[PDB]
Amino acid sequence: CTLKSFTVEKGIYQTSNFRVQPTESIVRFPNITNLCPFDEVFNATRFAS
Amino acid sequence: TMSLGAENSVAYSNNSIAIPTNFTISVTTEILPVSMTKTSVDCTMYICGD
Ligand SMILES: *[C@@H]1O[C@H](CO)[C@@H](O[C@@H]2O[C@H](CO)[C@@H](O[C@@H]3O[C@H](CO)[C@@H](O)[C@H](O[C@H]4O[C@H](CO)[C@@H](O)[C@H](O)[C@@H]4O)[C@@H]3O)[C@H](O)[C@H]2NC(C)=O)[C@H](O)[C@H]1NC(C)=O
Ligand SMILES: *[C@@H]1O[C@H](CO)[C@@H](O[C@@H]2O[C@H](CO)[C@@H](O)[C@H](O)[C@H]2NC(C)=O)[C@H](O)[C@H]1NC(C)=O
Ligand SMILES: *[C@@H]1O[C@H](CO)[C@@H](O)[C@H](O)[C@H]1NC(C)=O
Repeated sequence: CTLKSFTVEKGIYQTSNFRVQPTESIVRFPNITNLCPFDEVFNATRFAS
Repeated sequence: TMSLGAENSVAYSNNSIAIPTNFTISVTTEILPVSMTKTSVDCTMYICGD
C-alpha cells in the first residue's frame, strides 16, 4: 500500500512509517510565589466613604 | 603578465635529421573519480517533524 499496488517484484523496497503512536500532553511552569495584596483591600476593617 | 613558457626554435633544414641514442623509462600517475556518496531522504520526517 505504499507502492499503491497489489503485486511487488523481487528486490528491496524503502517503505514509509504508517504505524501510529499515541501521545500525551504536558506543561510546566515556575513557582508561583509573589502573590498580590488582595486581603488588605478586600478584608479591611473600615472602608472609606 | 603570465608567461606561456620557455621560448624555443627548432633548427629545421632539409637533408638533416636527428636520431636519439638513449632512452628513459617514466612512471606517471593518473587519478579518476568513480563513485560518490549514496544518500536517502525521508519526506514526511524532514518536512513535518513529529
Ligand atoms: C478574608 O478573611 C476570611 C477569614 O479570615 C477568609 O476566609 C477564609 O479563607 C480561608 C482560606 O484558607 C478558609 O480556610 C479554609 O477553610 C476550609 C473550611 O471552610 C478548609 O477546608 C480549608 O482547609 C484547606 O486548607 C488548609 C490550609 O489552610 C489545609 O491544611 C487543608 O488540608 C485544606 O486543604 C481552609 O482551612 C476559611 O474557611 C475562610 N473563612 C471564611 C469565614 O470564609 C477570606 O478568604 C479572606 N478574603 C481574602 C480576599 O483574602
Ligand atoms: C644511457 O643512459 C644511462 C642512464 O644515465 C647511462 O647509464 C649511466 O652510465 C654511466 C657511465 O657508464 C654511469 O656512471 C651511470 O651511473 C649510469 N646511469 C644509470 C645506470 O642509471 C648510459 O651510459 C647511457 N648510454 C649511453 C650510450 O650514453
Ligand atoms: C634545401 O633548402 C634550401 C633552403 O633552405 C633550398 O634553397 C634548397 O633548394 C633545398 N634543397 C633541397 C634538395 O631540398
